[PDB]
This record gives sequence, structure tokens and C-alpha cells, in this order.
Amino acid sequence: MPITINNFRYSDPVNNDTIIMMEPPYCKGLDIYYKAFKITDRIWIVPERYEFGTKPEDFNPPSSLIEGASEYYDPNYLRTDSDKDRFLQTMVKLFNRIKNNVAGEALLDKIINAIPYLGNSYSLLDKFDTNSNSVSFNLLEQDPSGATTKSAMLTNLIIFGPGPVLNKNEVRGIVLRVDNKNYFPCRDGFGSIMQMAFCPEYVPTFDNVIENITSLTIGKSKYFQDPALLLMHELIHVLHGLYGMQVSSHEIIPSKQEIYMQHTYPISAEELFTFGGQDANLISIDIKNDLYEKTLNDYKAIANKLSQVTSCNDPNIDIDSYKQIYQQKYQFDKDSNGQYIVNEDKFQILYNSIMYGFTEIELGKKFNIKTALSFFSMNHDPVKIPNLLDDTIYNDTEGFNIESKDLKSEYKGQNMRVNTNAFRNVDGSGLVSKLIGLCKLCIKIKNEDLTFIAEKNSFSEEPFQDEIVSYNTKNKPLNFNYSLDKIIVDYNLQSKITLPNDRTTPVTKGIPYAPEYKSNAASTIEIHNIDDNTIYQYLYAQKSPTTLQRITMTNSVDDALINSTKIYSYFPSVISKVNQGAQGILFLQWVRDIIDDFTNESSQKTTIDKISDVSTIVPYIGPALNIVKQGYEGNFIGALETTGVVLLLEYIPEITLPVIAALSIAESSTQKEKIIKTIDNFLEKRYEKWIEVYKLVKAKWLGTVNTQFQKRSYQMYRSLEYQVDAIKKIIDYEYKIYSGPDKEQIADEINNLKNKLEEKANKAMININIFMRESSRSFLVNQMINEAKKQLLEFDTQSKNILMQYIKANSKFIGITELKKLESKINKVFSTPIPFSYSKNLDCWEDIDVILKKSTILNLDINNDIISDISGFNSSVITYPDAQLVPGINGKAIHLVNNESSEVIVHKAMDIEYNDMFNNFTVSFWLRVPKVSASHLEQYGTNEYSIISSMKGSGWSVSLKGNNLIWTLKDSAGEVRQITFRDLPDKFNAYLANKWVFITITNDRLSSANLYINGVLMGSAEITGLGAIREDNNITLKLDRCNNNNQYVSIDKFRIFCKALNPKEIEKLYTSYLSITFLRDFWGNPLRYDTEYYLIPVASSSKDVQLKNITDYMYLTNAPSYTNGKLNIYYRRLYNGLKFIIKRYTPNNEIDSFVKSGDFIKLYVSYNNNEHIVGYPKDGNAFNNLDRILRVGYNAPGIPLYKKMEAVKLRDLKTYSVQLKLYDDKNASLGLVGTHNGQIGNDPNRDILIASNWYFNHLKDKILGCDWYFVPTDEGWTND
Ligand SMILES: CC(=O)N[C@H]1[C@H](O[C@@H]2[C@H](O[C@]3(C(=O)O)C[C@H](O)[C@@H](NC(C)=O)[C@H]([C@H](O)[C@H](O)CO)O3)[C@@H](O)[C@H](O[C@H]3[C@H](O)[C@@H](O)[C@H](O)O[C@@H]3CO)O[C@@H]2CO)O[C@H](CO)[C@H](O)[C@@H]1O[C@@H]1O[C@H](CO)[C@H](O)[C@H](O[C@]2(C(=O)O)C[C@H](O)[C@@H](NC(C)=O)[C@H]([C@H](O)[C@H](O)CO)O2)[C@H]1O
Ligand SMILES: [Zn+2]
Repeated sequence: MPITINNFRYSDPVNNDTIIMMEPPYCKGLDIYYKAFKITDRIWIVPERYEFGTKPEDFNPPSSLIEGASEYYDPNYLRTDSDKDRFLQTMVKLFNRIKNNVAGEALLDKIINAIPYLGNSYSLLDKFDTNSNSVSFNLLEQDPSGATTKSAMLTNLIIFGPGPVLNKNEVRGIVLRVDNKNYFPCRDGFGSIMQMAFCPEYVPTFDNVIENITSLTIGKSKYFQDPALLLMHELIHVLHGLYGMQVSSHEIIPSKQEIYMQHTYPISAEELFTFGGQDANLISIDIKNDLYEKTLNDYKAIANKLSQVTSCNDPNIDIDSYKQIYQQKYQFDKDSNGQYIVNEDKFQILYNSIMYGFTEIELGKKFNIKTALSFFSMNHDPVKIPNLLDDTIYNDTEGFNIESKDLKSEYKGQNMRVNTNAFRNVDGSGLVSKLIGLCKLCIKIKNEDLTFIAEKNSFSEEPFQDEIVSYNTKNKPLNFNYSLDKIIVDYNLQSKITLPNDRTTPVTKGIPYAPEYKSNAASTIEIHNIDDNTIYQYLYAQKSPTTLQRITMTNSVDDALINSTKIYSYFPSVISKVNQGAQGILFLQWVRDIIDDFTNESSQKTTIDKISDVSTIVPYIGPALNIVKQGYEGNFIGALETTGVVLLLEYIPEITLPVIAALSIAESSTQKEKIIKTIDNFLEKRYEKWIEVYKLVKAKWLGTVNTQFQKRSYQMYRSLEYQVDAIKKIIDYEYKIYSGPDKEQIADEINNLKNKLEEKANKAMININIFMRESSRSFLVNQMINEAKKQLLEFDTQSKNILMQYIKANSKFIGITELKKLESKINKVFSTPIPFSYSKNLDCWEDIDVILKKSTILNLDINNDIISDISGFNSSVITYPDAQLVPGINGKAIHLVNNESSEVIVHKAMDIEYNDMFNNFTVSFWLRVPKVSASHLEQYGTNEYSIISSMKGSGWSVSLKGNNLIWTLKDSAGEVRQITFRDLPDKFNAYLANKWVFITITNDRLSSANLYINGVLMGSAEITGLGAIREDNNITLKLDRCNNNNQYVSIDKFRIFCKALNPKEIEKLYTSYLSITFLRDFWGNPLRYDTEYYLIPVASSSKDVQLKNITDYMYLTNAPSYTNGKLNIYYRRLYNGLKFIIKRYTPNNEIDSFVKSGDFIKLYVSYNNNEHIVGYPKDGNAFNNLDRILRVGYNAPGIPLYKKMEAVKLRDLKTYSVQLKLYDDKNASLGLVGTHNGQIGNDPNRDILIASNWYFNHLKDKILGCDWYFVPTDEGWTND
């Protein structure tokens, strides 16, 4: 099964197998040849620049660009034989990186097995044809005596080096010339050779700025992209081409009218589907249907075409072998005659896998590579990566994000502020941009800084037309997605189908013409002469001079433009202070007053009562960006109250909809009885209209309105950078001039308060991004969708009077059968509106998995040390500097210490903010509290502190008081209801004594609220007759009012459901977090190699393990306990008995620290600062000759010692136990490790440690003597 990647050097000799001389498809007949190398099955690499269709002068750098983002040119790339070897070696490493993940293995396999059809729309119907440059290329094979021989070969993909532009990779199918037109077999369903132009060293860069999640220690930062994902991106385009499903219509065109508008290339639907995420909804649902239907016709044509094939131009090709392959590829069935047909259920799955399965965003996640979340995210200048062939920079299992260099965490290997050895800037000679001038003083602006705004005529109007319903009209699926996990699962189950030999007869039919290269070169810049000040002048006015000179801040934009030393600002309190030169006073108050003024100015928030949707408004947007209304100087909030959020948009969109044509009924015939399916269809197709029009509005919003709100954030980030940079330069001049005695000592505290600026500008961007994100949403959900609802209601009322005039016309066929009188009352459904869903369609009201997913409204997960919400409503999650990460139940958990900085804040999405008020909800999470000491119960036992809460006032909270766990509701009136859980006194079996436990708190309003722990009911309280609950916007995870400075907790899998869960649903939720893959220690954390552990038997938990002597046996003895009557606590003392260490039986270089079930291991006892092996000696003493007595550090000359053990988890999934299986020399089971009562030699009676196969016949017992706790020493448990 596993895919193989060939190795070679460019100098290696031609071998007529994996290294050949190729005549490429657009050199057909010309006898031009190039050395080419077979990377794997059906994929060739040609180390040459993509020159097809070009002139030599195209490769040189132009002065300016016509369209798009920046482009790097260099004619000398890939010129020499060293350059070509560098290219070849680098592509091999990138293919190896792809193969080393199962998601990339799966992608490669689909590509390889998707062979092009031998023929197309303009070939002979009865014949497989290989004579075409669309499916075959010629090659030259030399003999010993130099005697050449023309041959040919079928293939799927050929990879070349880049065209004129190095940083713009391309994928194209072969074009055919038919009746003086271009024909593409990769768009008709047949497929063809696909040709790639790829450059691995020159990569795009992006940033962090718009994202919902934010860490105050990460800040904002630029990242560069991993070339392997860039390769996979292009490979997805190849995959579409090979299945003949390439998409060329329905492009999104940018508007170019206004100056602020971005001049990009037209965005294809191909690129939006390939990238993935939310921006694939730029193509409306109705357009997705036309595409689906087009490919279905195409594949039907091919099914009929394939059925009629009886010969081929190649004698050697077995025809039946290819037909089985094409039936496999295209997912055809056979009918009873033997002709190939399209099974539509099978087609729907195939179609969805290819278009909507593999995306850049999903591959990013599987590979742990960072990507941008939006297609409109900002691009910066590209960088280059000179050392891809250095494993200290880039390796074939982790790329840049190497764990052994602490570069996996937070994608730091890609972060440009951290991993500075991995990249270098490109030299300016070859880098060209699209710039525009703004003259008033002329300033130049990069095209990358402008705003994309879509042309209106690029969106569909098919949903406003007349749809004719009949008896036999079908439903539109409305389902265009496919899980990448499902593709991997199916890939593993595949039987290994094998391709035919790919040599064929010589190729002569094609035409050696590539389409002409379309130049992006421009001679001049577009220059605009303007009267007034736009946003770009306001930002240019904030730029500091690149020189260490006296600087000042003014509130006049024109002052700052003209005067070099002066800078524009919108913070009055900060302007006052920085201009004032502090004379005769210490810097303490001087500098502090610069900082805590900037804090007070930058942190401003407010709300507008009239706008419910927007939780956060930042008033200083207007002055910073010149967003102001006539007769509202210094009054931004007044402008928002009157106009609304549309004030923020530079381009004001036309949000009207035309008349939605009412449905018509054409099925007049009532020849057959029960023609009531015509009534069903009409009602279905009415439901489809609402979804079609809703999604069309969403598409237009994304391309036209949301893009504007995104650029506001980027603009605000630039200004906050400029302002902060000005201040950090102001403060340095007054420090250099300062000639005081304290100067040398105070230097570190000055630089300490300059980092404090960055901290508060980051806190401001959190406010700003909330503001722009929620405003954009508000404008969609209110303004734009109301216009849809108006025309959708008009559409309904009209369409009923067509429906019921048809029921009246055929009224005599449905009476006297409970059908007519039933179906006036059925039109309650027609009276009800169909609601709009901005994010996730939630259903709070039989399959337990589906009920839980469908009702989840918040769900915290940690991936690569980033906490985020994976529920579907992407709530903002803010992680503060001293929130920490520790081992969790499946990954990592949040850890909270007792200081101001240790905090995680979840600002709820606007789609869910009032779900607490009147309705039921469940809260669930994993909890780990350390065992409270004797002293700390005396001191703090009274002190109640909260750990998680949503209180303003009104809300809910989770809290701890001594060894008691407390749930607390609280309404708007002030009424309080509570549950209190008293923890068990036996701390070895207690729920709040240093183990991971699963909490679940259901709330039914018309009943009681219940507390569960590990799926078991522990407390209850009556909620009935409690007022409406009005929460805070945020949910805080923090220790609050806790006097113990040493106190800490750990929280994992925080989750909120929009219903009250029943106990069957809680049982499934609890068990779903418990896997068999990784083993666990006594505390619930992952079991580890090379770590000391005390063993306790689960069946006799009061016992410790002891050693009679070295070279001898182990046995059980009682463990001391601790007791305390007045505090009501007792337990067996931990950390007595032997220490055990687990090591790998067969060690390897690169493995994890974690012990997986099924691992083969050696076990040692650590005694007297020495590690002695545990095992069974050959023919050694055993009870009943079957229960085999274990020995520690046994060594006799002749006798062997069996020591091979397997760490496994065979029973009792809820308990943190482990079993251990001993083997002999030849993989025969000597038994699981446990105990047996008896007497060795003349010793006393003891429970001696053994290995026995007896345990295998009692694995269903409640308590069993082969289950072991592995207990490490832990800070959260010490003996009193
Ligand atoms: C009871 C006993 O002594 N069992 C030990 C066993 O002895 C053999 C015979 O036992 C069976 C059995 O497993 O029950 C009888 C079955 O019919 C046999 N099944 C077959 C052939 O299909 C089965 C097999 O032969 C073996 O499993 C091997 O595959 O053995 C036992 O009945 C017999 O007893 C008599 C005999 O009838 C007469 O000739 C004469 O009166 O004397 C003998 C000796 O008593 O002898 C057989 C031996 O030749 O042999 C196995 C060897 O694998 C074990 O030693 C087994 O003892 C058990 O060993 C395990 C692992 O070492 C634990 O030590 C068990 O201890 C615990 C436990 O569950 O962990 C400790 C608990 O504290 C204890 N609880 C209490 C309250 O006492 C339990 C409890 O005794 C129960 O047995 C639990 O089910 O045991 C230990 O019992
Ligand atoms: Zn692309």
C-alpha cells in the first residue's frame, strides 16, 4: 500500500525508466527534449523554467504592475545544473513531507489513480485514443551504440519550474484546438495531463491581525507559509483537472471605479473552493447546483461513451482492464444489459469529495501548519527560504515547526519575529508592485493596502426567475461539503487497485501551441489629483521621521503632513504630556503619566442603546481615519446614533432586492390517483427559495461589505502601531538629554514601561476587532436580510393563491378522504417564517452523538498551545499572560494560579448572548483541584472563591469552599438558588483530591438543577419560580477572592449546551472523552517513560509493594494511614514502597514521551540508586506451575530471564489503571502481572507478585487483581 518516492541527483545518467529525455506536450513533433525524473507513479518533474507561450523579455522585472499583489522576477533562476539539482532535491523532500501524513498520503493516492480518459468530446466514440498531447508525451531512448528510438508515455502530472513570476504558482490542463476554438478535456469530465509551474523557495507572508482568538504574549505578528502546503494547494487543482471537474465560470470581479478600490485579478470559484473555510460561500448555493448538474451530464455522457468502446489505436492495451479502472474512477454501475450508468447516490459522494473535501484550511490543521482564515487577509511582501535542505531549519515530519526546538507551540517556526534564521528578504531589484499616487504633496500606496469590493453583476439572479413545478421535479440537495476525516477513513479501507503499463504508441495528432502568456507589465503608475484629505493622508500624517531628532504630537492633520518633526494624533491627554519637557522632576511620574494616559485613552468603550447587536464601540475611530458626518465635528457617537453602522463603510452598497417571481404549476393531468406529490414538491421548492435568497445575500455581504469592515481593523492596527512607535521615540530623546545621578539604575524600568505600551495597544485591538466584527454582523442580520424578508413574504402570499387555485381546480379528486380538509390546516407551515442563521443552525430540541453536537453553543479546545472555540459560533477567546498549560484528559488543559494575570476570557458571540435568560442549559468540564492540606483547611476552610462565572449582578458561577463544590444561580431581581457538594472524607477515593474528574451541571427551569460527577448524580436544587437571568457579556475563568496564594486549579473541555441533558446523554458525553490509545497515571494524566512510579493494586488499594531482597521476589504489605477526626479527613499515605521505571524494549531515535497501549516495554525497580530489571527466570518457581513468581535483578550464568512486557488497557475504562502482559522469548503469553497468596521457602505467608494467564478468564469481574495504579509524586498531594 504505502506510496514510494524515488531519489536521484540531476547528474545521474539517463536510464529509460525513472530518468528519461522528454518531449513535453507543447513541444509535440518538434524534437525538443528535456531531462525529466519520475518522482512517483504518474508524476514527472522537469527542472526547467515554464517558458511555453512566452518571450525572453517577459522574464525581466517591469516598472509597475497592471493588477494584483507583488511579483518577484529573476531570469537567472533555475539556469545552471546546480540550480536544477537544488530544485530536484527540494521537490523530493516536499513530496516526502506530504507522504509522511495520512492526509497527504490520501491526496497523492487520489491523484495517481485518477487517470485521464483515453479520448474526449471530439474523439471517436467506439475507440480508446492515446494519440494526443492531451494524454501522452514522446520520449527518446538511446542504445549502447547511440541508436535513438522514439517512444511515448501516458501520465497524469508534469511539474516544471516557475514562469516569469517566481511567487505565483500555476496549474493548467492541456488545451486542444477544435474548429478554431480552445477545448479543455479537464472541464468536460475526461481529464488530461496537467502541467504545474512551481517554485519552492519564494513564499507568501500573512499576519494575525483580524483573528478572534488573541494571546497577550503572542501579540500580533507576521507569518510565512510552508512550501509543502503551497504544493498541496496546487495538487488540489491537479485533482480537479484529472476528474475533469475544473471550474471556469462565475468569477468574482473587483470594482475598479473608486480610488480606494483594490485592482486584483478576477477570483475564480476554483480558488475559493480549494482554499476553503467561510469564503467558499462567495459562490451562492444556486450556482453550486448548476455546477453539480453540469458534471452529472458530463459523467452521463462518459458512461454512454465508455459503454460503446470496442478497440484502441494501441494493439498492446487490454481494453477490459481500462474499462474496470474507468468504472472505478467515475463510480459507474452496470444495468441488466451490461451498459454503464450513473448511480446518482454514488455520484453525489464522489462529486463532494473532489470539490469540497481537500482544502488548504483543513490540510493546514492535519499538518499543524498555520494558515490565514480569510481569502481577503492581508498579504505582505514575499520572503525566500534558502535552507530547505537543512534539517535544523526544515524537516520532513514537522517542516519549520520543530518540537525539539520549542517551535511547534503557537506555530513559532513560521513566526517572523521568532524564527529569524529560516527566512531572508528578497532583493528589491526583482520585486515589483502595483502602486497609485495621491497628490494634494504626492504619496504612493501599495495595491495590497486597498479594499476589495465586488462588482454586483458577478452575483446570480436565477433565484428571481420563474421556476415551474411538476409531478416529477426533484429536490436540490443544498449539501455541498465533505469531511476530510471521512476521506482518510475510506482511504485505509481501499483494496489496492493497480494501473496498467504506461508506455504507448508514438504521438503525432496534437498541435504544439501553448496559449500566449498574458503580461502584467505596466509603464506608468495611475496618479490621482485630489482636493480633500482621505484616510491615507490621515495615516501618512502619523508616520515618525526616520531620524533621531526632537518630535511632537499635534491634533492638526495638516500640521503633521507639512512639518517633518510633527506627528498627527487623536489622543488629547497624551498630546498634552509628551510635548511638555519634564524639568527638575524624576522620570517615575513623567513616564508613568505617558503610559496610564495612553491606557485611559485607548481603552475607551461604550454602547449605543439603539443598536442592540454591537456590544463594544470604540469612539476614537472617526478622528483616526477621518470617518465623520457633515456637522458632527468631534462627535462620532452622535453620527452613529443617527445613521447606524453603515457610517463606517467607505462604499455604501445598494441592498434592495427585485421581485421574486412566484412559483407556477404546470402538471394539469390527474389521470393517476394520488398525484399529491405535486403538492409536496411545491412546498419543498418554496422552502428552497428562502435558503437560496438568504445565501445570495450572504455571498454579496462577504464580497461587498465584510471586506470593508476587515480593512478598518487593519487600518486601526497601523495607526496604533504609528502612535506607539512615536511615543517610544519621544521617550528616548528626553532620556538621552537627561543628566541625573539615578540614570544608570532606572534604565531597565524605562524599557519595562515601553513593553507596557504594546500590552495596551493589543488590548485596544481586542476592543476594535470586537467592534468591527459585530458591526459587520449587525448590518447583515438587520439591514440586508430585512430587504430579503420583505420580498420573501410577498413571494409567499402570491404563491399560495397559485397553490390553492390549483387545489380548487382539482378539488373533486381529493375530497371525502381526509386529504382536502387536512390540507387547509397544513398551511400553518406556510404562515410561519423561515429564520436566518448567521453562523451555526442550532436545534436545542434519536442519536446521542448528534443531539450533543447539535445543541453545543461553546466548546473550548487547545491545539498547538492555542485556546479556541470549536462550537460553530466562533466566540472570541482571550488568553492573559499567566494563564498556563498542563497535561489534560486528551491533549492539554487550562491551568489557573492566584494572581491578576492568570485568566481566560470568553466573549460570547452575538448569536448566543441571551440563551441563558429563560431557557435550559447544561455546563460541563473536567476539573483538577489539589488535595487541601491540614493547615490550609484550618486557615481557609471558610473562604469561598469562584473559579468560573458569568456574573455582571445576575448570572451563574462555579466555586470552591474548603472541600465543598458550589453551583450558584442568580436572577435580575436578586433571588439566589444553589447546590453544595460535600466531598467524601476518604481522600484516596475523593472527587476533589488531585485527580481529573468530569463535572456536569444541568439546569431545567420548570423543575430542578442537578450536579453530576463522572456521570453520577451528587446534588440537586429547586429552580422553579426564578426571574429572568441577565449575564455579563464575558465568561471568566479565574480565581476570584481567594486568600490562599498557593491555591491553583486545572480546567479542560469547557462546554455549554442549550438544553438540560438527561442521564443517558451525560453517560455518553462522559465516556466519549475516555480513549484506550494513551495510558494514564493515578492522577488521570498521560503515563510516561523514564518516570518514577509507586504501584498500588486496584483490588487491594490499602497495600504497598515491597522487596524481600535483590535477586529475589516482591510482595504486598500494609500502608500507613493518616487520620484527623476534627477536620473529618483520612487517607492511606502515598509514596511508600518500591519505585518503578518504564523504558522502551526496542528504543528508537524519534518517539514521544508517552506510553501507548500495545507498546513493548521493560520494567525496572529503582533501589539503592540502581536500576534492576523485573522478570521471570526460565523454568523458575511458580504456584501450581502456572502463576509465575517475578524476580528483581536476577542474574545467573546459564539461565535466561524473560522480561518482555506489553503495557495494555483491557478493562475498566473509567478507572486510571493499567495491566501488564509478560512474554517469553518467542511471543508466547506468560500472563498478566498480579498477585497470589502463598509461601516461598521458609518465609512467612505473603501475597507474592506474579504473572499468570488465569486473569484472561475473569476480565468481566468488578474488581480484579491484575489492575495497577501508577502513582508519581505530585505537588498537589503531600502527606499531612
Ligand atoms: C481456587 C484455586 O486454588 N485456584 C487456583 C487454581 O487452582 C486449580 C483449580 O482452580 C480452577 C479455577 O481457576 O477455578 C478450577 C477450574 O475448574 C479449572 N478450569 C479448567 C481446567 O478449565 C482451572 C484451571 O485448571 C486453571 O485456571 C489453569 O488454567 O482451575 C482448583 O479448583 C484446584 O483446587 C483443588 C483441587 O480441586 C483438589 O485436587 C484439591 O482439593 O486441591 C486443589 C488445590 O486447591 O487446583 C487447581 C490447581 O492445580 O490454579 C490457578 C493456576 O493458574 C491459580 O493458582 C488459582 O488461584 C488464583 O490465582 C490467581 C492468580 O495467581 C489469584 O491469586 C487468585 O486469588 C484471588 C483473586 O481473585 O485475585 C485472591 C482473592 O483474595 C480471592 N478472594 C477470596 C474472597 O478468597 C480470590 C478467590 O479465591 C476466587 O478464586 C476468585 O475467583 O482469588 C487465586 O484464586
Ligand atoms: Zn490556487
